[PDB]
Amino acid sequence: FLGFLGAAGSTMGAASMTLTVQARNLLSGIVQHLLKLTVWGIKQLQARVLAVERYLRDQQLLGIWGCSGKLICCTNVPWNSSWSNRNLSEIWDNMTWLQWDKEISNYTQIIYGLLEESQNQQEKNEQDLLAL
Amino acid sequence: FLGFLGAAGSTMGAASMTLTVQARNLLSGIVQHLLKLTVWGIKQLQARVLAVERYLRDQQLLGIWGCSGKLICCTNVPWNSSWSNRNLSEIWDNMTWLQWDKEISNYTQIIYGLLEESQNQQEKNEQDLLAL
Amino acid sequence: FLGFLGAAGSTMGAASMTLTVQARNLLSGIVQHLLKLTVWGIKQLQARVLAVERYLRDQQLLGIWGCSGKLICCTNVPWNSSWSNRNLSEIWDNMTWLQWDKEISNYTQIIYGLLEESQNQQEKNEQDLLAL
Amino acid sequence: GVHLTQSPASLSASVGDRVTFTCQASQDITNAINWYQLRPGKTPKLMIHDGSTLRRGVPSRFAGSGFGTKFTFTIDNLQPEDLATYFCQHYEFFPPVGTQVELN
Amino acid sequence: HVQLWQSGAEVKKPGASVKISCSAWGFGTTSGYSFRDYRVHWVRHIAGQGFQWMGHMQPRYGAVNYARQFQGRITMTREVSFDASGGTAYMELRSLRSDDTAVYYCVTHKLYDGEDASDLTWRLDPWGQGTRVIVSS
Amino acid sequence: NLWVTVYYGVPVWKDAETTLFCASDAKAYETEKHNVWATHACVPTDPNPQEIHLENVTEEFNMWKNNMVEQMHTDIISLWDQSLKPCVKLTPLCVTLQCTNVTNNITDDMRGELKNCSFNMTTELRDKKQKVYSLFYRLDVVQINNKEYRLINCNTSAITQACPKVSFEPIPIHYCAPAGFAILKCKDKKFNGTGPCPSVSTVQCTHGIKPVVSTQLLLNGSLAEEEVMIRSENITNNAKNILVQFNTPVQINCTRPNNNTRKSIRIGPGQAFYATGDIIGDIRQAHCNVSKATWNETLGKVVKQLRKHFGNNTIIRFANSSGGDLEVTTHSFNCGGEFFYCNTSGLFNSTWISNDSITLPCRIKQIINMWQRIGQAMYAPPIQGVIRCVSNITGLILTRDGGSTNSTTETFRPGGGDMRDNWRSELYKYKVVKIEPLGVAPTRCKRR
Amino acid sequence: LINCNTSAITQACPKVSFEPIPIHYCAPAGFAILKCKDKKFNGTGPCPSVSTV
Amino acid sequence: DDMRGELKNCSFNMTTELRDKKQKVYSLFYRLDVVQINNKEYR
Ligand SMILES: *[C@@H]1O[C@H](CO)[C@@H](O[C@@H]2O[C@H](CO)[C@@H](O[C@@H]3O[C@H](CO[C@H]4O[C@H](CO)[C@@H](O)[C@H](O)[C@@H]4O)[C@@H](O)[C@H](O[C@H]4O[C@H](CO)[C@@H](O)[C@H](O)[C@@H]4O)[C@@H]3O)[C@H](O)[C@H]2NC(C)=O)[C@H](O)[C@H]1NC(C)=O
Ligand SMILES: *[C@@H]1O[C@H](CO)[C@@H](O[C@@H]2O[C@H](CO)[C@@H](O[C@@H]3O[C@H](CO)[C@@H](O)[C@H](O[C@H]4O[C@H](CO)[C@@H](O)[C@H](O)[C@@H]4O)[C@@H]3O)[C@H](O)[C@H]2NC(C)=O)[C@H](O)[C@H]1NC(C)=O
Ligand SMILES: *[C@@H]1O[C@H](CO)[C@@H](O[C@@H]2O[C@H](CO)[C@@H](O[C@@H]3O[C@H](CO[C@H]4O[C@H](CO)[C@@H](O)[C@H](O)[C@@H]4O)[C@@H](O)[C@H](O)[C@@H]3O)[C@H](O)[C@H]2NC(C)=O)[C@H](O)[C@H]1NC(C)=O
Ligand SMILES: *[C@@H]1O[C@H](CO)[C@@H](O[C@@H]2O[C@H](CO)[C@@H](O[C@@H]3O[C@H](CO)[C@@H](O)[C@H](O)[C@@H]3O)[C@H](O)[C@H]2NC(C)=O)[C@H](O)[C@H]1NC(C)=O
Ligand SMILES: *[C@@H]1O[C@H](CO)[C@@H](O[C@@H]2O[C@H](CO)[C@@H](O[C@@H]3O[C@H](CO)[C@@H](O)[C@H](O)[C@@H]3O)[C@H](O)[C@H]2NC(C)=O)[C@H](O)[C@H]1NC(C)=O
Ligand SMILES: *[C@@H]1O[C@H](CO)[C@@H](O[C@@H]2O[C@H](CO)[C@@H](O[C@@H]3O[C@H](CO)[C@@H](O)[C@H](O)[C@@H]3O)[C@H](O)[C@H]2NC(C)=O)[C@H](O)[C@H]1NC(C)=O
Ligand SMILES: *[C@@H]1O[C@H](CO)[C@@H](O[C@@H]2O[C@H](CO)[C@@H](O)[C@H](O)[C@H]2NC(C)=O)[C@H](O)[C@H]1NC(C)=O
Ligand SMILES: *[C@@H]1O[C@H](CO)[C@@H](O[C@@H]2O[C@H](CO)[C@@H](O)[C@H](O)[C@H]2NC(C)=O)[C@H](O)[C@H]1NC(C)=O
Ligand SMILES: *[C@@H]1O[C@H](CO)[C@@H](O[C@@H]2O[C@H](CO)[C@@H](O)[C@H](O)[C@H]2NC(C)=O)[C@H](O)[C@H]1NC(C)=O
Ligand SMILES: *[C@@H]1O[C@H](CO)[C@@H](O[C@@H]2O[C@H](CO)[C@@H](O)[C@H](O)[C@H]2NC(C)=O)[C@H](O)[C@H]1NC(C)=O
Ligand SMILES: *[C@@H]1O[C@H](CO)[C@@H](O[C@@H]2O[C@H](CO)[C@@H](O)[C@H](O)[C@H]2NC(C)=O)[C@H](O)[C@H]1NC(C)=O
Ligand SMILES: *[C@@H]1O[C@H](CO)[C@@H](O[C@@H]2O[C@H](CO)[C@@H](O)[C@H](O)[C@H]2NC(C)=O)[C@H](O)[C@H]1NC(C)=O
Ligand SMILES: *[C@@H]1O[C@H](CO)[C@@H](O[C@@H]2O[C@H](CO)[C@@H](O)[C@H](O)[C@H]2NC(C)=O)[C@H](O)[C@H]1NC(C)=O
Ligand SMILES: *[C@@H]1O[C@H](CO)[C@@H](O[C@@H]2O[C@H](CO)[C@@H](O)[C@H](O)[C@H]2NC(C)=O)[C@H](O)[C@H]1NC(C)=O
Ligand SMILES: *[C@@H]1O[C@H](CO)[C@@H](O[C@@H]2O[C@H](CO)[C@@H](O)[C@H](O)[C@H]2NC(C)=O)[C@H](O)[C@H]1NC(C)=O
Ligand SMILES: *[C@@H]1O[C@H](CO)[C@@H](O[C@@H]2O[C@H](CO)[C@@H](O)[C@H](O)[C@H]2NC(C)=O)[C@H](O)[C@H]1NC(C)=O
Ligand SMILES: *[C@@H]1O[C@H](CO)[C@@H](O)[C@H](O)[C@H]1NC(C)=O
Ligand SMILES: *[C@@H]1O[C@H](CO)[C@@H](O)[C@H](O)[C@H]1NC(C)=O
Ligand SMILES: *[C@@H]1O[C@H](CO)[C@@H](O)[C@H](O)[C@H]1NC(C)=O
Ligand SMILES: *[C@@H]1O[C@H](CO)[C@@H](O)[C@H](O)[C@H]1NC(C)=O
Ligand SMILES: *[C@@H]1O[C@H](CO)[C@@H](O)[C@H](O)[C@H]1NC(C)=O
Repeated sequence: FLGFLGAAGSTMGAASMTLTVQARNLLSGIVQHLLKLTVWGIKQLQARVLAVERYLRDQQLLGIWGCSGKLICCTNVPWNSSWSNRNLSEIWDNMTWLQWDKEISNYTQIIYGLLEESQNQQEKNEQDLLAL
Repeated sequence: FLGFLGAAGSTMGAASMTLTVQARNLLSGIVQHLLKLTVWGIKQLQARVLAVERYLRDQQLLGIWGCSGKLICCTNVPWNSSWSNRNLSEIWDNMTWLQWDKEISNYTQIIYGLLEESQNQQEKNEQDLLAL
Repeated sequence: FLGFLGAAGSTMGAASMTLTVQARNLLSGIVQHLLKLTVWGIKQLQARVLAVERYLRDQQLLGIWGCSGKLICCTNVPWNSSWSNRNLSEIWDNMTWLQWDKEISNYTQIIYGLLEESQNQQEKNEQDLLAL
Repeated sequence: GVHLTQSPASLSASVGDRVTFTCQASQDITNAINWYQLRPGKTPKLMIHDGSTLRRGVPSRFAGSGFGTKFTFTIDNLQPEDLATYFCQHYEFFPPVGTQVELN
Repeated sequence: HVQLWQSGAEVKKPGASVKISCSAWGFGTTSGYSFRDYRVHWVRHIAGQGFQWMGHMQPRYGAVNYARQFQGRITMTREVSFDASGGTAYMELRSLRSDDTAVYYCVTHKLYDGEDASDLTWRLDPWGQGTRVIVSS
Repeated sequence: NLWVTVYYGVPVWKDAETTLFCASDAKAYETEKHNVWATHACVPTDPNPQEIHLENVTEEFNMWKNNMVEQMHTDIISLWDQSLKPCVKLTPLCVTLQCTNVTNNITDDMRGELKNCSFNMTTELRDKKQKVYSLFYRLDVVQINNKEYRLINCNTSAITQACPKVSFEPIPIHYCAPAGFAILKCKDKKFNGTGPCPSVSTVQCTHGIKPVVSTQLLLNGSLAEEEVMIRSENITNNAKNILVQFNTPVQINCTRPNNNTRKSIRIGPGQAFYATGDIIGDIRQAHCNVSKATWNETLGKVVKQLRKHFGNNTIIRFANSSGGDLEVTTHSFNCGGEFFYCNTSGLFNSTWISNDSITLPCRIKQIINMWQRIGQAMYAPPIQGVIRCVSNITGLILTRDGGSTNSTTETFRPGGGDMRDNWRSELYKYKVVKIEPLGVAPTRCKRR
Repeated sequence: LINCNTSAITQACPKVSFEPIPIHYCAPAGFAILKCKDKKFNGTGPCPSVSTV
Repeated sequence: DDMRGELKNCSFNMTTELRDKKQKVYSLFYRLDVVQINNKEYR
């Protein structure tokens, strides 16, 4: 047990191992039953709603790629040469996840769109082949 | 790319192909961090909560039928003669989805209930057969 | 049809059969479009947000164990002798679910943690074997 | 400009007999006509509004039908309380005379 | 239950002016159920020639709308109350002639005790008692 | 055989109502000065609007049964009410005024419109009194029976002075549906406001809907595209307002020639009442000018489009508002924080059988009861300097008269009052639908 | 009063205490607060010892 | 005799719409709603 964000400076392998620790603390915090319009209750309601919607957006992004409920999901889109092409051993043994995000920050959106298209296409293919 | 609701007047096949475009824009809109009790912040909070709960209700309806994370899902309940019995080619080549909803608008609840019962029954069957 | 919580006093087998009835009524209640700051609209917004976040927490707990969208899910963690060791026939023929919760109330958290660890480990194993 | 015309001027009938009288218009007024009852010495009381819709208080014996230019008012199972004067009404236009139901 | 009460019968002379009041009460306070939403038509009933429509007055801003035959000689004013559940409607006919003798009715368009009939202004249920104006020498 | 196949994200919508939040351009508001319609609280709109055309889509629209206009009316009322909450309450200002007419350099047009009223107003110390004077318009003071006067709205409502820094300038606001809801825009160039719309588009936000409050004229508004459009709930019904839309500008240039000066009077411990102290220069009547040829033309287009509904052999006549309050019998609008009530009799007064400018005299009021709220009024503070406006008459709110039984003429007098009709001319093309992305369809598939 | 030509005086409630009470500012779920444990921190630049609270 | 002294006809001076003018009005107050100050003076 390394705690929340414990493997932030660790290797991407260890972070992939401990993903569940970060996954648990994404929706529930320390946040009595009644709602008040003082400053603190107001901010509390705002924080609850913000956490709910952010977690739901992340979950929707997972689900529409056909990876709902999976911490590690395998997809069908290859890696283009435009995206980072550094060695597998170096990425998975000599990196932290923060550096990897900093490196491929741009490109996120096109990768997501390719994931959407591939998921929809394979859904159509599965529906067509299952009808036989 | 046809945009949000781009294939509304298109054939049900094209809409089934482009389902993901409508699926993306169901939870996130154009909706700073702080919460205010003016009219606009109030309406903004109401809109955020409404979108969150509607998307969650749709996702729950998908999940309890064993189709969570699937845009196109295959089920085990047949079509009764009471429900619309028009030809497959005509439905999937000569229709829009709005017309199809208008046509079967009343039989929705019983179809949903049959889906619930079939999903629960096959969950029991899978649990029983997997114990062997 | 036994209604919401209809099989509360019924055998755990009947409750496992009727799980879907309780599952349906966990997110949507009787809860016009506009938001008001009177007492009742305030409490209504609080109730909607509370129901949303509780359902989302339950769904997250289901999903991070690799059981998203499944009413009955089979896992890989055994039962330790510390946890209740009464007979299978007696548990599944002579019990209600309330009594079973009362019996294993403590222990819930460690069982959940074992489920998290097993799910993460088997995700790693599946990713490793699928790369071959 | 609507020239509402109601005929006949008077309609004598017996108790229980059904009566009919029409309010002929000049142009198309769809179903935007209303029917009134003017008891002698009392204020007018609405009988049928929007052509076919019935007033809540009055029984269902009073029925009014019609669409376009010619509209029909029917009073089935006449009773001694229905003896009054009736007239149609389309917006600000009223018939010149109206129909007066009398006992045979 | 909206009730409309008018003024007493008046006997005038040709060239005079008559001002018939119309007290309205029981409308309600909520928007769409208040006196500032339901027009007060003024209907003239000449004995023999049937009913005649003279004009209507919308009590929110006093927007009046007279019939063509009466333009330039009829004026309508309001006295909408504080709670807007009641009010008074006036009509002045400043060029009385021998052919203006009739019974004048003020009417509203609220049939029912729980319906919003603001936009349906021609269901003239609440007729007033009737002010018999007699213009003769 | 057939089996149920559930599809998520189908392009299916149903008619429904929802809470429409606000979005506006950052550059629209100065970011330094506040607004009566709060624009800072609105979320920043996207620089590039995302409008998606829908082909083969016919939807039934109804501008007269649209919840958008009612929601906007409620929003504007709430904004106006909440803008006046922190401002000064002018309850001490109800005193017995010793008013005398201003006869210093006054033209005959405004001989008695202005009254120099001297009264006694509490200072910061409640045990000491102050004798101050102010210039009140004739419409803002009513005589009590030099003479004795008092505020016109002092026996019916409590006066709340509008905050001098809060601007009344209309700023465009985009009404955006929440996620899961879509706003359908009708791109048909000849839309009567009711019935199917062959060209239906989908937007996430409406266009820039300027909350311009006005009567008898729609100022600074959205135009028609092909022709002048006459749109009424029921053109046969004379009780329904007739909404007209102009395809070309009708520029109206307002001005307030008096160079008013604002004098701050301390009416309490920290509260200041701004009064019209003196006017530097000549006294002239406020007026609005409308090009004669441009109007007479615009009226020609209007009568040409109006003759369609009533026949080609009717003598269409326009006339001036008969009866009503000042808010209906005159063109009421707001020009730079000062409220104008202009006699639009010259604009109308015309009969249409089958360089010059029109000057409309205007009257200024400071005690304003905008939404006819019971027990609530507003005192518009004086605006320093000369006020000028250049607005566009983009529409009309007409009203047919009535029971012309055999007459061939049809007279159309102006008149507004209901601001919901004013804001209906902007939301006629918009419609809110609720996305139902879950649908069941029959296929030959079989779950394993 | 010194503040009587500029502001309106509101008397503080005698039962409301002005005693400072510690308050912990907590981030919502999905947000983390990074605490710099460096004992010589100039307030700007990298922090070698970063903790999460 | 049951309600001999329960009702009190109280006349007082109340501000009108103009704060510089006063109004003399009267009202009927129940005995339980008024307390004597030491016709007599009540509040
Ligand atoms: C423009 O002008 C037209 C014509 O006047 C208006 O259309 C009419 O609108 C009224 C309501 O405002 C309609 O009246 C209602 O009719 C119902 C029955 O209608 C059905 O059956 C007739 C049979 O001939 C059909 O023609 C019609 O299409 C329908 O299928 C009644 O059930 C209603 O009564 C109930 O509602 C009213 C109102 O709340 C209550 O007061 C009653 O107590 C009761 O609960 C009602 O009478 C009328 O039928 C319409 N005529 C049509 C559609 O041609 C338009 O509304 C008006 N404005 C617009 C926007 O176009
Ligand atoms: C719509 O157009 C019509 C026709 O142009 C217009 O009618 C006219 O209105 C004016 C103003 O209301 C009337 O003028 C008044 O007439 C009365 C007698 O009937 C006079 O006593 C009035 O005197 C004025 O001037 C005096 C001296 O300065 C003042 O002491 C006094 O208070 C008045 O201000 C004044 O002349 C005019 O008679 C009618 N004539 C018609 C019907 O043609 C109508 O007002 C317009 N409606 C609007 C502007 O909404
Ligand atoms: C709204 O605008 C209307 C049009 O400008 C205004 O109508 C005018 O109102 C004034 C009073 O305010 C009337 O004035 C009187 O007119 C009579 C008639 O004389 C006229 O003709 C003679 C020559 O025959 C001429 O010398 C006069 O100057 C007049 O033009 C005079 O005898 C009186 O002294 C006085 O001037 C106007 O007659 C009237 N015009 C019309 C076309 O009716 C209306 O008052 C405005 N009202 C508002 C602001 O609500
Ligand atoms: C608040 O104060 C105003 C001003 O005093 C009141 O307005 C005045 O109300 C009286 C009726 O109480 C009006 O009298 C009538 O005027 C017409 C004018 O044509 C006349 O024909 C009648 O014989 C009668 O005298 C008066 O005109 C009106 N004044 C104004 C300037 O509108 C108002 O009623 C008061 N409101 C309340 C709540 O009492
Ligand atoms: C219709 O829209 C026009 C703009 O397209 C509005 O005109 C503008 O009105 C504002 C407010 O009166 C003017 O602002 C003022 O300008 C003066 C001089 O620069 C300044 O001293 C004031 O502090 C204030 O900023 C603005 O100049 C004016 N623009 C034009 C083109 O004249 C008009 O008021 C609108 N009409 C309505 C909403 O009825
Ligand atoms: C609110 O009331 C206070 C107290 O009367 C005002 O403060 C006073 O303001 C005057 C402004 O001229 C100050 O006068 C100047 O004082 C300096 C002192 O060195 C002197 O050199 C100048 O020749 C002149 O006399 C006065 O000192 C000051 N009194 C204080 C601060 O106790 C205040 O200005 C008022 N605020 C307003 C008018 O909104
Ligand atoms: C921070 O980086 C250091 C250096 O990479 C990590 O220490 C090494 O970790 C691996 C894997 O446990 C060991 O095999 C090495 O022996 C460690 N250091 C040496 C001396 O080579 C360290 O674990 C990283 N931080 C965390 C929290 O994992
Ligand atoms: C609206 O309907 C028309 C007619 O069905 C569609 O146009 C046809 O689309 C199919 C499929 O792409 C083509 O094979 C045909 O050649 C097209 N024309 C005709 C005459 O059939 C049109 O695509 C539909 N709208 C949208 C947005 O898809
Ligand atoms: C509550 O318990 C009873 C049993 O005590 C359940 O009903 C049946 O009762 C008979 C009694 O002879 C037993 O033989 C049956 O085995 C019981 N169960 C069934 C499935 O028939 C009863 O169903 C229970 N309550 C609920 C809500 O189910
Ligand atoms: C300001 O207050 C003074 C004092 O009340 C007003 O002047 C007095 O008014 C009364 C009215 O009955 C006269 O009897 C006094 O003779 C007046 N003068 C005094 C007492 O010095 C004065 O009019 C008020 N200011 C106004 C209303 O302009
Ligand atoms: C008055 O109307 C004209 C014409 O509609 C407006 O001018 C247009 O403004 C838009 C936005 O800046 C431009 O895209 C158009 O090209 C302009 N047209 C012309 C012919 O100049 C003008 O802004 C309006 N004035 C207002 C609303 O105050
Ligand atoms: C509106 O039009 C009037 C004329 O109808 C203008 O009046 C003239 O204005 C100039 C410049 O101030 C003066 O020199 C003339 O003497 C005025 N003529 C008259 C008859 O008064 C007025 O300036 C115009 N103003 C606007 C706002 O357009
Ligand atoms: C309004 O009336 C006041 C008097 O009540 C005028 O002020 C006086 O004006 C004369 C002549 O300029 C001065 O001698 C006095 O000292 C002024 N008294 C003051 C300022 O209290 C004022 O000028 C009038 N305003 C207008 C525009 O007519
Ligand atoms: C309204 O005001 C505008 C200016 O704000 C006037 O427009 C100018 O008018 C002059 C004189 O005709 C022309 O030479 C200019 O080219 C116009 N352009 C400008 C400066 O905008 C307009 O004429 C005025 N018209 C009315 C109806 O008063
Ligand atoms: C309206 O009156 C004001 C006040 O006199 C004028 O502004 C002043 O002008 C003089 C120069 O003539 C300057 O010295 C002052 O500083 C100005 N005072 C201010 C700006 O408050 C103004 O110019 C007059 N009319 C207009 C609109 O020009
Ligand atoms: C209402 O106000 C009047 C005027 O202030 C009061 O009358 C005065 O009361 C004092 C009490 O000490 C007497 O000394 C005066 O002689 C009274 N003046 C008169 C009668 O004009 C009166 O008492 C107040 N209260 C009521 C209800 O009358
Ligand atoms: C089902 O819905 C369709 C919609 O067009 C309608 O025509 C039909 O009468 C409905 N019938 C039943 C059985 O609900
Ligand atoms: C102001 O004008 C009105 C106009 O009716 C007049 O009655 C009044 O006496 C005038 N006041 C003064 C002092 O000039
Ligand atoms: C409105 O326009 C449509 C066509 O867009 C037409 O079918 C309908 O009859 C028109 N009706 C009215 C009320 O103008
Ligand atoms: C306005 O134009 C019409 C023709 O469209 C013309 O008859 C009329 O004389 C013109 N202006 C006026 C009011 O004279
Ligand atoms: C602050 O300290 C860091 C080292 O911790 C150093 O890199 C940076 O230049 C310093 N800058 C300032 C503003 O003192």
